[PDB]
Parts: sequence; C-alpha cells; structure tokens
Amino acid sequence: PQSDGISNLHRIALRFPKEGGGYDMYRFKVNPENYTIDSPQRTTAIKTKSDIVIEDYGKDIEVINFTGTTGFRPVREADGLKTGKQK
Amino acid sequence: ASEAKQTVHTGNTVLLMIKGKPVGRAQSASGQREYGTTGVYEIGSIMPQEHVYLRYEGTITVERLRMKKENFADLGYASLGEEILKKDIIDILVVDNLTKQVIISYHGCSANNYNETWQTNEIVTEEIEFSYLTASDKA
Amino acid sequence: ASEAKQTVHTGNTVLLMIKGKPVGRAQSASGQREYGTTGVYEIGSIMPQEHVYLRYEGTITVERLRMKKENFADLGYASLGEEILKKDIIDILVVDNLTKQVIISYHGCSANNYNETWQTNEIVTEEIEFSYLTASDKA
Amino acid sequence: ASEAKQTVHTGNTVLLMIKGKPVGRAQSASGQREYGTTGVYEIGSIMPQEHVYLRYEGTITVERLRMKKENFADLGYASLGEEILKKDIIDILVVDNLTKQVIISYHGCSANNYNETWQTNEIVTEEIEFSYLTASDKA
Amino acid sequence: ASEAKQTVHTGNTVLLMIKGKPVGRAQSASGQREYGTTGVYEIGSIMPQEHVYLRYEGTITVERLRMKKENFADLGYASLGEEILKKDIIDILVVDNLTKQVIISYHGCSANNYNETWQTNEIVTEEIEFSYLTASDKA
Amino acid sequence: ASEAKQTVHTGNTVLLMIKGKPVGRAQSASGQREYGTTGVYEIGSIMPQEHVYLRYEGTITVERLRMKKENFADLGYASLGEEILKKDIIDILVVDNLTKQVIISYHGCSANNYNETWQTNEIVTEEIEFSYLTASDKA
Amino acid sequence: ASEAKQTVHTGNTVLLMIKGKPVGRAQSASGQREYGTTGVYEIGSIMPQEHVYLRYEGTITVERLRMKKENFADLGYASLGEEILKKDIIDILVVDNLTKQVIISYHGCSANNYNETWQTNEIVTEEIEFSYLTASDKA
Repeated sequence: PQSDGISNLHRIALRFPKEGGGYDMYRFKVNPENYTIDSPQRTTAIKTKSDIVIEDYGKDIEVINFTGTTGFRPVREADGLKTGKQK
Repeated sequence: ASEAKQTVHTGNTVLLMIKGKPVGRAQSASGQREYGTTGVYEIGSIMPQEHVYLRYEGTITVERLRMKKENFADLGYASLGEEILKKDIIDILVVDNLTKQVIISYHGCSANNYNETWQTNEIVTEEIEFSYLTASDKA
Repeated sequence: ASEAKQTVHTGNTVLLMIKGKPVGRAQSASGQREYGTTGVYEIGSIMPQEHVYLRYEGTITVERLRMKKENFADLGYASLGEEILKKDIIDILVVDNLTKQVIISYHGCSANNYNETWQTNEIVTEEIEFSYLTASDKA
Repeated sequence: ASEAKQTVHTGNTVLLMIKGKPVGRAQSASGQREYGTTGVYEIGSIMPQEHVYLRYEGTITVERLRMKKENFADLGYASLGEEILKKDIIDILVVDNLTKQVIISYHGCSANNYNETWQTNEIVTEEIEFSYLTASDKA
Repeated sequence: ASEAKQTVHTGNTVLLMIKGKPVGRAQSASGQREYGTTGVYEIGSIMPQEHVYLRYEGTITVERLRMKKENFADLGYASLGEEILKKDIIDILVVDNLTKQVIISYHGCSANNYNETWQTNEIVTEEIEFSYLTASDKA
Repeated sequence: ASEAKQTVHTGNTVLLMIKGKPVGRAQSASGQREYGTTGVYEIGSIMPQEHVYLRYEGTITVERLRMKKENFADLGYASLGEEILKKDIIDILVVDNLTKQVIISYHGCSANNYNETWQTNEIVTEEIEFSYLTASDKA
Repeated sequence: ASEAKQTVHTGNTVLLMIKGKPVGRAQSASGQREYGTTGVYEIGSIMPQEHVYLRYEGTITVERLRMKKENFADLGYASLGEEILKKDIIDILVVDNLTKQVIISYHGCSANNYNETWQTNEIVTEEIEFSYLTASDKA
C-alpha cells in the first residue's frame, strides 16, 4: 500500500537465491525517486500496394527501471545498525 | 544594569578582531550560514523521510566607516586588481569586550566583494562580504 | 482582558520549549507548512476537477536575542562546520503558559540556515530556520 | 448613514462562514481568480484575433487571530503531517450580516498552506491560502 | 479653476461607461498598451537601424468599491466557474462628463483576473483586469 | 541667484520639444542608455583584457498630465490599435528655456507603451516610453 | 573634529578627479568590485576545501547634477550613438583634498550606461556607470 491515509507506506524487497540453497531477502530503507515500467508489443505493420496489413504476435519482454538514493542518517536493521553506505 | 550582570550581548560588549588586531569604527558583522538541507522525498508518501545536508555555505559581512589610515587595504585584507592572487587565508574573531574571551572564530576566509560609497555630506564606508570555510569556538 | 478569560493567544501567554527547556528571550517564531497542493486539469474542460497534494514542505524559523552564554550553538542545538554532522534530530514544542498544555509540536526538526547578526550599538540578534519531518499535536 | 440604507459593503456588514458555521475573529478574506486568458496571435497581423481562456485558477486566502479553542485545526480545516490525506472538500460562504443572505459561495476547496506567527507583545495569527474549484451564487 | 475653462482632465470630470451604463464608485482605472517594439540589429554596426512592432499587448484594470448589489458579477460582466464561457465580448468607454463626448473606447474587452477583497473593518474592494482587441476613439 | 548666472539646470530652465512644438504640462523626461559593454574574459588571467561594446540601447520616457486637447494622440505621437503601423519616426529635443538653444536631440524614435491612469480625486496622466536609435547635439 | 585631526573620510574631504580635472557638483560615487569568489566542493565531504577567484567584475557609478555646460557628454567623457566608438580609454582618481594624495585610482574606465533625468521643478540629475580594467593605488 501507498500512503493513502488508510495504511502506512511499505517499501520494496528483493529475494535472491542463497548459494547453499534457500534465499537471501534484501530490503530498501528509502524507496525509488523515479520508477518506470515499459510494456512493448511485438506488433508489426507492413504496407501492401493496395492495403495495410496489421499483424500481432503477442506480449513482448517487459522492462522495469527505477532510480533512487540511499538514506544518510543511520537507521536500525532487523539484525544490526547499518548505514546507507553499508547498505 | 551593569556590564558584568546583564545576560544579553549589547553591541557595546563585543569586539571584532581580524588578523590578530582589533578593528576601529566597524559597524555590522553579520554571519550567515546555509547547510543546503533538503530532505529526501519518496514516491509512496507525502512527507520527507529524513532531512539531510547537501552543501555547507558560510558568509560573514563586515561594514566599516572608511578610516584615513588602516583601512582594509592597508591592513592587507582587501585588494584591487590581480594582486588578490597574492593574498592568503584571512582570519576573524568575535570577542567579549569585558574579558577578551572569544565567542566564536571563522578559521578561514576570502573576499567576495569590496563595495565602497562616497556621498555628499556623508561619511565614507568600506563593505566586505567574506566567504569562509568553517566556524568554531572553545571556551 | 484577564489571562483566565481571554479568547485569543498572545506573545505573553505562550512558551517555546526546545529539548525540555524554555527558550529565553526569543523575539518571534513563525512556521510555514505548504502541501504543494495542485489541481488536476483536463482536455476539453478548462477547470480542474480535484486537487492533489505533492510534498510536505514544512518549516519553522526562530529569531532570538543572543543570551550572554547558553545560546543555541553553545548549549548544543545549532552547529558550525562538521558539527552539523553529529547533532542528531531535535524536538520543539509550543506550550500554553499557565497549564503547559501542548498547543502544537514538531516531531524531529533539522537546521537549514543559521544567522548571527552584530550591528552598531544595538542588541545582537540570532536567526535559525528549521525544517521538520511531521508537525503534530494532542489537545 | 444606517445599515439598511447604505449601498456599499463595509467590513461590518459581512459574515464569513465555513463548514456551515460562523468564524470568530477572522481578519481578511481575499479571493483571487485567473482565467489564464491569452488571445491568439497570428502571423500577418499585429493584434490578437480573439481573447480565449486557457486554465481556471481560484485562490481564497483567510487570515485569523489564533483563538484559544476552535482554531482552524480544531474546526478540522487545517492539519499537520500526513493526516491531510484523510481530509475532505471544505466549503466556504460570504454572507450579508444584516439578513443572513449569501453573497457568494466557494463550492469546493483544499488548503495550500497554514502559515503561523508568534511574536513579542503581539497577537498570534493563523493564515490559510485555500485553493478552490468553482465559485457561484444564487439570490 | 472652473470646469468650463480648465485645461487638464481630473477624476471628477470623467465617467467610465460599461455596456451603456456609468460605473458606480470606482477608485481607479489604468490601461497599459505595449507594442512589443524592438530594434533590428546587424553584424558590423552596433546600433539598430529601425524598430518594428510585435504584439498588441493591450490591457485595462478596473478597481472598484463593492456596491451593495449590482456589482460586476451580479449585474453580469464578471463571472465565476464555467460562467466565463457564456459571457460574450463586452465594450467599455471613457467619457467626458459634461458633453459625454468620447475620450477613448475599447472595442471588445475580455477578462483576465478578478479579485474581491474583504478586510477587517474597512470597505470591500474589487479588482478586475481586462484585455481588449483594439482600443480606438473618434474626437 | 539669477537665471543667466546659475550654472546648473533647474527644471525651470529646460523646455521639452517634440515634432517641432513645445509640450504643455510635461513632468519627467528620463533618458537612459546601455551600450551593452562586457569586456572579454580570457583563460589564463582573472581580469578583463579590454571593455568592448555589444549593442546600443536607448530609451526616453516622457510623463505628462492629460490635457483636454493636444494630448499625445492628438499631437499624433501615440496611437491605439493597428493604426501604429501608419506612424513614422517621431523627433524629440531638450532646449534652454532662456535662449531656445538645443541641449540634446533624439534623432529617431518609436513608442514602446502608452500607459494611462484615471484615479479618484487625482489628475489624469499620459506616460510614453519611447525607444530611439541615436542621440546627438550641436552648439 | 577638525580636518587636520579627524580619523574618518567624509564627503567634504575628498575630490573626484577625471582626466586631470576635478568633477564639479557630483552627488555620490560608488564602486563594486567582486572577484566571483567560489568554493571548491568534493564528494564525501560536505564543506568546501578552498576558495578560488573567477572574474574581476569591477564597476564604479557616478551620479551628478547637470552643470549648465561642460557636462560629461559636452566636455568629452560620455558619448551618444557611434561616438562611443571614438572615446578611447579614460582614467579616474579619488583624491585626498588637502594634500591631493591618491586615495585610490582606476586604470582605464569604460562606459556601461548613461542616464540623464529631467523632472518637474527639480534639479536635473545625471548617472553614469563605468567598468574598469584594474583598480590600483600608491600610498
């Protein structure tokens, strides 16, 4: 949920394969400043001498891109006190 | 009432010192600071998460009636033309007139500008807007 | 007329409390809070159909006459140089004199700019501008 | 001379109402509008062909002495921090004090800012700069 | 000295006529007309060799004390919301009191901004800014 | 003391002439010039090598009480709407009232703007901000 | 008190010398010299570690009452039109009245803007702004 006056903000976390099997579960302490998501389509257009032909092949590989800054001031961690540079 | 027993600094009880020497006929000594603070905004909430510092900025302005000798060119602080490149880091203090105890120091300065005015039936003035690296104090 | 019956707040009925102590010999405190409120416009219709809120731009300025000692920097609220670093978050409250009931409070202020002003003859004056995470109150 | 027989509104004969309730100790109620008018210029002539509207803009500013109770936070209009998102469209009227007849209404508003001042030997004030969608009137 | 012999126009010898009626209890009317005049410069010669005219930026502001009724909005010149829409072009004339000869005229005005101002105690004041297609006159 | 024996121009001893005719009830005649001077800076030194001119700019502003006849529209200088394109280069002089000897001339002008004010219990005025090509003088 | 013993410079003890002659009936002269001084910042540390100097932005303004003749333009310092062209570099000195010892000097001034001001009744005033290559002095 976003901050909407009904629930408090919650922030992104990424699960990684642990090299012994199982996982690591990283999380951000300041959320992204820019967030962009692209959804390209594989549709193609060819122009015949007397008509246009529209052809589609379905959904294409999506792209996720976002940009942000790690916070400055120290912030407690679920198993430590880690600063922005350590994060 | 008396000097030792007030608990606010009147312009009477403050000396202004520079290059280890007191100044005659100084007027104002305004010292302004900006720590460029601008907290991180964050998509998903309306309010800044923490307020954080982005660039120190320190300016001290001194204004003075132009004395016939020992003006800020004669005391060596100010200068005209290329000769400024020969100058070095000037040093400034604010002191208790009653005990000669430092209130604050400005541990490294350089001039921005050296504004001057002559006017009809008025006293001439120097003005200097120094920039400075840091300010500190002990005792 | 009397304190026990007047309907309006005044400079004489309020105390400004910083880190659990009353501020001495302030002159004014002023706070601006702007939500960045902006209307959402539309093709085909000239007028906006709702407002929305952008960034909690929240600030308080404190102007004060310089206490002979125990000023902000000396007592440990303002800072100079890389002292800004170490000065963790500070809390401020505006307090109703007789009962010391809260009027409003500022969870976690942070400094923006600090101006100490000396002038010919007159009392030394100090200015600080603080930006805070969230203003709040309880009765 | 008398109330019923003048034909200009003095500050005496106007009530200011908000959320269906009269306000105590309000001061100014300035309402400004911009219809972004900027007529089409056109190559081949010096002068605009017709003046046309590009975006409605409506601001109403209210300034008030801070009352001990029923301030604009207690009446619910203003607010501090994230809590604003919980707020709803406030509603404001300007009324004939002599007959309780509406002069004009502002049929949907939201706050821009909530400026406040405490000062030495002065009366405290609230200020609000509301933005609003539309204004209208009947009778 | 007398109206029948004075050489100068004054506030008391002029009437402001809008849509065939005199405006009541105005305070000032001011009109700016700027041609955007600009000089044409040239390589090799530092000074411009002619001026040319760009856009007929033509405006008149009207400031008025609020009539108890029949103000601009009530009588049907100013507007609110999507009323701006329906209010077709309006004409204004500045008129020489005794003869009601034209002084100058404004073919087709159009509103820019409308400001109604209430304040403590004092008379309510109104401001409107109009932009017009072409100013003109005949004797 | 006397007219012939002073050696400063008082507003008494200056006539203002335009299109070969003296003006009645003119007030100010401010003439401002900018030669866009901005000397060449040069990598390898702190200071400008020579100060050089980048664009002439000449403005003359005339302010006048609005006369009942022979206003600046009647004398043909000012104009309203498209009709300006029909206008030509106006010509202005500043002259010794005591001897009708030219002090300076402005050998080619055009209007920027034609600001006007009517106000309650005040004298009406014209204002013109002419731009001009060149200024010169003989004897 | 006396000229022979006072410690401060005044309007009455200074003469302004241009091209070897004293300026008559000036009102004020003011000079701004700004080095463009700027601090050099750094990643990882918030405060700048030295200042450096950019451009010698050096200016003097002269304001004067118009001598009946032999003003700046007439006597051959100011200029009009393509006269600016021919007026080679000019030198100015500020001079201590009794001894005519140099106070400061301006090697090679150059005009920026020239403003002659006529107004109702009052004395005609003149303004010139000069930019110079290097300010300098010798005792």
